[PDB]
Amino acid sequence: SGDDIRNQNVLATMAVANVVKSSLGPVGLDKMLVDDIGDFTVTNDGATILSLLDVQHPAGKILVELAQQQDREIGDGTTSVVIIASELLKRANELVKNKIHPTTIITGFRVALREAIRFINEVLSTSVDTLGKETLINIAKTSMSSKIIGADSDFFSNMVVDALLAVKTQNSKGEIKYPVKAVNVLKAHGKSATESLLVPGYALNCTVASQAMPKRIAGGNVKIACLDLNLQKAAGIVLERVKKIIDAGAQVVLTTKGIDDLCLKEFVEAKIMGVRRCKKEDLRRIARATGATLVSSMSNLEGEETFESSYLGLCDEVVQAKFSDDECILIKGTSKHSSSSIILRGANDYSLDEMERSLHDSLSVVKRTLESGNVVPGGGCVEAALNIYLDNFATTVGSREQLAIAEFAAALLIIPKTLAVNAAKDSSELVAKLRSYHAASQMAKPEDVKRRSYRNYGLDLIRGKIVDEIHAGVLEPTISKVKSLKSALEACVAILRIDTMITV
Amino acid sequence: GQIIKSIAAIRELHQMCLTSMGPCGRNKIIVNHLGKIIITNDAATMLRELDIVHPAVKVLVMATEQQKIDMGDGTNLVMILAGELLNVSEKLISMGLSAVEIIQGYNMARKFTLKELDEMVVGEITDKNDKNELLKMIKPVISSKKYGSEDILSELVSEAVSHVLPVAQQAGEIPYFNVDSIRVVKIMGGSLSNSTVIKGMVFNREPEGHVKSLSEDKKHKVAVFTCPLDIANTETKGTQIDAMMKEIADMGVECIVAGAGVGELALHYLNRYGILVLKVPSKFELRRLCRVCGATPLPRLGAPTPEELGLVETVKTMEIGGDRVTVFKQEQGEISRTSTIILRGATQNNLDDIERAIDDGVAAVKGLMKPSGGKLLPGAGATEIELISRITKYGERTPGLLQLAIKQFAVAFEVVPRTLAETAGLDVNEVLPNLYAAHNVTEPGAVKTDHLYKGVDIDGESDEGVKDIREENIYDMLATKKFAINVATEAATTVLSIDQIIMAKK
Amino acid sequence: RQAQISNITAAKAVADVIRTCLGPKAMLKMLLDPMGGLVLTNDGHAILREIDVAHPAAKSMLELSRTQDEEVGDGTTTVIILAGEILAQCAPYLIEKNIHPVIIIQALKKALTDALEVIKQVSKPVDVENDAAMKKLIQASIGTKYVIHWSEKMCELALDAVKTVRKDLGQTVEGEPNFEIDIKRYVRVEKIPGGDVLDSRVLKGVLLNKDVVHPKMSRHIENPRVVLLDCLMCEQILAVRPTLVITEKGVSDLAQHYLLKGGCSVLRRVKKSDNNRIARVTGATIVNRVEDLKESDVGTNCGLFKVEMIGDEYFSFLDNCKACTIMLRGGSKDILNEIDRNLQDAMAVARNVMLSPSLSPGGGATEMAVSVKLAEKAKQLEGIQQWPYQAVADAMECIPRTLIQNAGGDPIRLLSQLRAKHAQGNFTTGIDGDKGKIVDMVSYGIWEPEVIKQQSVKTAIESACLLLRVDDIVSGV
Amino acid sequence: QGKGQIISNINACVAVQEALKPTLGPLGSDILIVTSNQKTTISNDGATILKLLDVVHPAAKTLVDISRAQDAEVGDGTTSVTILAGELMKEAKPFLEEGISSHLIMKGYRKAVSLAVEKINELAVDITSEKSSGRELLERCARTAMSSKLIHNNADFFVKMCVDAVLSLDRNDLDDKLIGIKKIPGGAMEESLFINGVAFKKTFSYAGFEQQPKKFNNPKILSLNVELELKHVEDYQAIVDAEWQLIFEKLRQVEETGANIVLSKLPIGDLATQFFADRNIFCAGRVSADDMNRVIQAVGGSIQSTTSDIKPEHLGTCALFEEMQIGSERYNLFQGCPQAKTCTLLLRGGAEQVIAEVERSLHDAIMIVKRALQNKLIVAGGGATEMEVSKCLRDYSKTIAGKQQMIINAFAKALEVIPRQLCENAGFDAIEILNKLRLAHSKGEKWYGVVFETENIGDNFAKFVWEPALVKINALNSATEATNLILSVDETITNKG
Repeated sequence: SGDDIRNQNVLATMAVANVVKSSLGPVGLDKMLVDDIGDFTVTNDGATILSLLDVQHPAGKILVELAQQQDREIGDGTTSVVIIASELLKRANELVKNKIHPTTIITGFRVALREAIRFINEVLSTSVDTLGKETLINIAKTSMSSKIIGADSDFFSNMVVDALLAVKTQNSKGEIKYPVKAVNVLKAHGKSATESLLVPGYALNCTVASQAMPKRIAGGNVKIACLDLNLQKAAGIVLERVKKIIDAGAQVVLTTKGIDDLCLKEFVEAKIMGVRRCKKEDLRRIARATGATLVSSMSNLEGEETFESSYLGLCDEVVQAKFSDDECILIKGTSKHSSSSIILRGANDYSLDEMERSLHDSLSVVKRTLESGNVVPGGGCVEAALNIYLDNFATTVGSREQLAIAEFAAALLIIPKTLAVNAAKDSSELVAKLRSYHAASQMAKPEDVKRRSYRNYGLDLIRGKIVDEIHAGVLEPTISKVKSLKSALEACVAILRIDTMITV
Repeated sequence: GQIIKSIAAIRELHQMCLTSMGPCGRNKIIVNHLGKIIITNDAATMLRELDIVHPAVKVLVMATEQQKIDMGDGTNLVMILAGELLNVSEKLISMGLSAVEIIQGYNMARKFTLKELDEMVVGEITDKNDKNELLKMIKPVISSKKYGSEDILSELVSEAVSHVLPVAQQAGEIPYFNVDSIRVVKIMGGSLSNSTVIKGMVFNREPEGHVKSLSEDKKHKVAVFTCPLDIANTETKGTQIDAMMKEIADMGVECIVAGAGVGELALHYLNRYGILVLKVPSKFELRRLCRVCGATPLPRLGAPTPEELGLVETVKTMEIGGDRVTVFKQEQGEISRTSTIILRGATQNNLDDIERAIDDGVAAVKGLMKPSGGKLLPGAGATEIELISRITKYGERTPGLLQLAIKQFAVAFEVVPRTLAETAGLDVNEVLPNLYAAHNVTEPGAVKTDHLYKGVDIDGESDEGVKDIREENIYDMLATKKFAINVATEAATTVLSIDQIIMAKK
Repeated sequence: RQAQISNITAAKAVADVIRTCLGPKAMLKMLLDPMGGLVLTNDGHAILREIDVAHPAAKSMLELSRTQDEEVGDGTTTVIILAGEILAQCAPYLIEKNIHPVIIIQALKKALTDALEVIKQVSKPVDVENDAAMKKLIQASIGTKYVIHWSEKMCELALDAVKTVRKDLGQTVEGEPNFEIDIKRYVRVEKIPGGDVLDSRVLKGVLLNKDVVHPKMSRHIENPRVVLLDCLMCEQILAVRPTLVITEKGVSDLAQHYLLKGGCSVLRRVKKSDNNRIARVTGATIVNRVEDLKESDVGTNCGLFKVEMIGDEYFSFLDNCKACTIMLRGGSKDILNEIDRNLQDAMAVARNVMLSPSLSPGGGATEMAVSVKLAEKAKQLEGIQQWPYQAVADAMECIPRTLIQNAGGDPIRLLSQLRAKHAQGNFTTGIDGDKGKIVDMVSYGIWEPEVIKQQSVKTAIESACLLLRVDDIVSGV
Repeated sequence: QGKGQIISNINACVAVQEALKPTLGPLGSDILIVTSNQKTTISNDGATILKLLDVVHPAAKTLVDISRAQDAEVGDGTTSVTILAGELMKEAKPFLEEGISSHLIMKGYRKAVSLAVEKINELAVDITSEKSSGRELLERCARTAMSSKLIHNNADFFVKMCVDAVLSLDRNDLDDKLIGIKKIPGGAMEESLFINGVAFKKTFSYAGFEQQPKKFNNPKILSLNVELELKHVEDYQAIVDAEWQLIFEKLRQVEETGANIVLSKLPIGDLATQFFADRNIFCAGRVSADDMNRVIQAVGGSIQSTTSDIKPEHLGTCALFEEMQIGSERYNLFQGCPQAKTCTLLLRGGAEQVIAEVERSLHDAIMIVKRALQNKLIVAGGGATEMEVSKCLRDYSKTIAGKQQMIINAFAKALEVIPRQLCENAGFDAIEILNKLRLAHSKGEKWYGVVFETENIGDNFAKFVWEPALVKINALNSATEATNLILSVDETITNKG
């Protein structure tokens, strides 16, 4: 008990930090995990690093257990909990030796959270400033610089974003979120990489079953009937199903299991657009895009037909435009579709499989950045701007918590400090300059007196400079950083409340 | 492997000097076995105090003695070049290159290095003995001892040097400037701005006589006696005191020095009549008085033969820092052959260490004498980095296994620009690659312009890369470099040749 | 940094074990088991098999050798030696120069790209459609096997094997797969007991060792209709116009005579899994009971049906016109297995040349050429990467060094002579094994499939990053 | 070896700080020092404390040497050198472990001391008559030095003597030897006797009373060194008279000089008073050469060991010489001597250590007035100057970017070790005083500092708590050099044997 258990508690949590310290950052160093079986694994995944970490000292079971809740509860934030907390505890022991009662230390850290949450809530940004300016282009460039298309990512990333800019959906009662499986993109050998075209609408993976049938029907307002059962001879009846298409009034017909020679020609004579053999998953999205409902079998109390005005969808304009070895069906708009399409041009499908690798990641990451509404200026901006603001907060209380306000604030530099150490760049130069760039942002900028007095400058780990992370495009969720700090002090208080350990 | 064990030994003294050399260098605490705390950057003082264990160290230490006695600079250049020349040899040893083949390589490089040093000459001190020409060299010499104090020490030395370098013209065969030409004394108390220079001798002992000053005439004549002053004793046994001065003054003497004791009445009467009395415990300092006051010591007693009197301009007792001293000096005439450096400083270690630095600055001027000593080299590793590039060129020109040795030979000259960086606190992962590019350029011409002047930035002026040596007038002495290369090359050859250490019959 | 050092010391030991396992004059290694066993094998795989290692970094050196062997049939010790020195030559750059691992890793990636450029420059083209030269190429390239006296067909058997498996596509629409080959799966080799090595032959299709029920039977049908059945019934068979009746179980005299009366052959002891292989090369429907036979029992895609006996066993030829079956013949199954040990090794040799129609200058000329070409690039590269870039050049000199050391020559002087020969002379100057002399690869051919050198360098730099990127070794369960 | 040699060197200097940290302040603590002579001294005088530490660690020898220089060069502030110098090294521990080099640290400390000296120059207020009368300039300062002491009730007694003690000196020549203190046991504090000049306690160790009139309105003081006391069968006496007649005529040779007061460094007995009683010459032997040289500086005489070579040039005369029974013992006094620039105080009190508390309480008050006349520029006391430099150096770190920003910030943090130890040694709430002082200083008041009367901060100019400018400047410059000496050591090489 006493200063002995307090010193032992800190050494335990610093040893835990020695494991995650080197893992912070996209360019960090990995740790090798070794079991008694004889297997080994090497990863920078913070959740895996902590999950397999064997902690014998009982204090670390608290720190790790929190991070276990952090991953299971949020899904990210596992590295910041250990690094942030270990610095809070390292500096707290100095307050103990300076005759600061553990209760006062805890009280002030909680007051700092009440102040810090307000600061973070004020200095954050919303899901805006992403159109017409390279906020999602540089975010996409970040994901795309690791791809073979990297050299041409300026041309490809324009489509990644511009397509995603139009697929805003309401999801669950107006979440305002983008569809993950969307923007039907075609890997094609057509032309050079930089000439890939962005399509203003959706392309169902198919063409007009017969080149003789008309390809654009009802330019203003068109109804689409999606059928599964074939029109093929099993023949006047399966042909008559076209006469039911005529009487029921389907202008674009999506027949999945194929169309008879008489049905194909009957569509021509009927001036109706016929389509054969579409992808089932796209047809289900067509059911949600235009509304054309795939009829797997014709029953409806002995009904056999497209079911006039029932199973038909609604679309604005359906066009098949020839783009030089690309003849597919385009969907303009409608009441609710939220769909689009991209043409990929390049060397060949094996090279366009890099676009499969690129868009799988790039569409996922850009969507994740737009998944969160409120976003955080990354790169130590949320840590360093707190460093500056919390220094001025020292004047609000100014009694006994003033010492803890400082040590809490200074502990927030462990993140921009560790980001630099793990990046090989000069840690003392980068951190100090980060403070000075955020220092002046609190002086005249909030007075609306600014020539170039603008914050959101953060640590660039690649070019080795401090850059405006808005124009550079490094963002992190506000739910993550706010929950990160909330979690961090939860363990900091928990460890600082341990003043006795009895072994029975 | 005896050569492997020797490498381990030199790693100890390499670590000593690796962090020592440079204006940004780190001091060493040296505890004398007689109870003295010695804190200095001088590695020669270090090795004098360092007990030597491994016989291979005896080679390196005696090498630095060759440098320090024969040249007043180059101490760390020997230890630093030697340390790395043997460090890089570990790679050659491990690659299988035999000891005799490594030896042959370094000797082949000895020729290549000396010829290139002659081509690295930027400027030349034209031997004007002008304060400005002296400062061009005195400043970089005072540098590496006290960083930023060059302003105080440069004005002290360059003015003191003008006292012991008299007006000389058409003089290349007449040697000047003995090492004992400049004396440095220690007065506890004051600071750097309290230091000054006296144009003559200053006795650290307080005034022993009761007379403060002589007459006002120029070239006050002075006597030095060897025999003890007392009532005239006959030539044999004997089993007048003041009459000595009645004889001395006949020629114009206002000051009477006695190299021996003083009789009864003269102790009162010599001082009673306003004549300075002196007895000097240092007998070499009596030879200094022969040089400062011009006084010829009389071998006999009470018989100041006219030829046994000298001419000294002014002798007074002066107060330095509150502790009294006695000054036997010259004044715009009979020009003094010795000038005294008055160091006032409160810390006895900094006070003594400042003297250790000024002692070396005095020694540097001894190398600024006529023996082909005016040649200037580009400082801050501009010599070292350019040698690296020119040595690697000789590697391309050299067939055989000697190519492997030359390659590792150039690597060794990186220890000097590296040391300048590690002590200064700029990232060696950034400064060194910037040095390479700064000196390695494709010149539209055979004369590199502004690219032989690229330096190493030891200042706090934050800049990516390095500075130009002409900004501070940083030049190195060619003779110091050329002699150092010869010492270190042969010294490392010696260590590389030690195959077995055998104890003699006992 | 202490943890990263321990990773370096691991690979140095792994290399010191494998270092002298390279060469036709390779020194033997003694494997001491705790039970008193002693094996002097020169197989570096066997050496790596038994080496009991401590640092998991050495376990990744074992996984590295597994990766190389699974993809490219050669490259075992080339990768272990190359990769280890790539790490080792970086050791003073980590410890003394205080270079952060990220800087070192980035430098190795740039050296990988530049190294692939040199590998292309030193390549020699070879025409894979010149079968006569491919025979001379593969036969020399498989050098030092047990079937030297039978190497004529032991080579040609592999050439006719890869002749067909070539995954042939070329166009700007999808791309050129570059004749991707799967010797493990796509190729189904049927080793035939009986005969001699030179009697071995290559077929097209699937071949079964299931024997015939009656000695008098329809021997050859050019366009059969195959009924795949497991089990009135004999009459039911003929309803679907069959010519061949294949039974899973044993067969009695009644099935022999009733089906022969209608001109149909009888085959027994063919499992549904062989009936599926029949469907792969012909397309008959697998049926259990004869009462369940339907009109879908067809014998399409059947080019030749043959019932010849070899080795006390009648064989059923399912011949058709990324799949092939070789009719390998051997006096015993151990001779047939000896064929695999030498033949499939040639299949890898051919897979490498079919993968890329290019050869590499051997005798270590490839490596010394890289060591020269990287040096010219290094002095022209600006940045801190001037230091680690030179590490690969010093590492590439180990492979030619081990060729000298195991040759008994002067390991220092002969390397310096190689440097001058590649500097001013041709990139084709290598090391002779028997004479121990510096010889041009024009005279002493030893031309090696380039893809071996390409994958060796790629996997070496890849594993070097895996070893450098580890900052600590942490316990956890 | 290496960077860890600095870690060890800092740890050593911290040990020195921890021993010296309780000594800051007139309310501070004492250290009991047992010397090798078994001479035990309990003192809060940092000059005495540092003299007797007997530090052996090579790094601490440097630290102590720097502080002993503060005494010879300035004379006050030796405690502030050790505390300030040590904390500037203690605050460097986190910088060394983060990889900050010795040049980077030392270059920053040189940058800070330059920034600070200039702000000290701005704070300097020239107090000659500036808002102060000549009498209260010294009086109010000495009254402050003595407030809230055991002599508090006698403050008027001691200040009346103290202020005029220094004012009685030569205002052009200040020197500690001109104010001497005698430890006179017996009597109350207010019974202490101030001597206009020099007095000594008559160490004459023999009898001889009722002879030799001992008081002189115009004495002629003569200083000797030698002893002039003496200590056929009838012929045995001759050897005694042979020596007696010799020294007896030498006793007459003193009479031939004409001395009324005869001094000796050696014991003088009754056998010597044989003649001196016959000719009526007061004689006191075993007298310190300090008081004898003060006679030389009081009446202007000369010390002659023997009796024969003495001429009138050896004699001097004072305005009053009197032997007094005051002090339960006979004491001899010189007052108003023509040449005297000196004065002495005979301290009387309940005990020798009670006197010691009055003695050192006075010794400090003497220095307070001493430098009131020496120094024209004054700076704020109570740590207000340390907060002044703290605020200004904090502002420089706001406008300076680079590695200097963090290093300068450490300098400012260490400047608060002075007000910190002033708070802790006075029993105040250090957390409260440091915070209230920092904020109030940042509101613009440059004179707020530690108030010892009531735990609070306030104007030390109004409290007349003044410190010399050169005390602050030379100490700060010395501390920076000390940190340059310790932080610059990379290796310790010891020649053992």
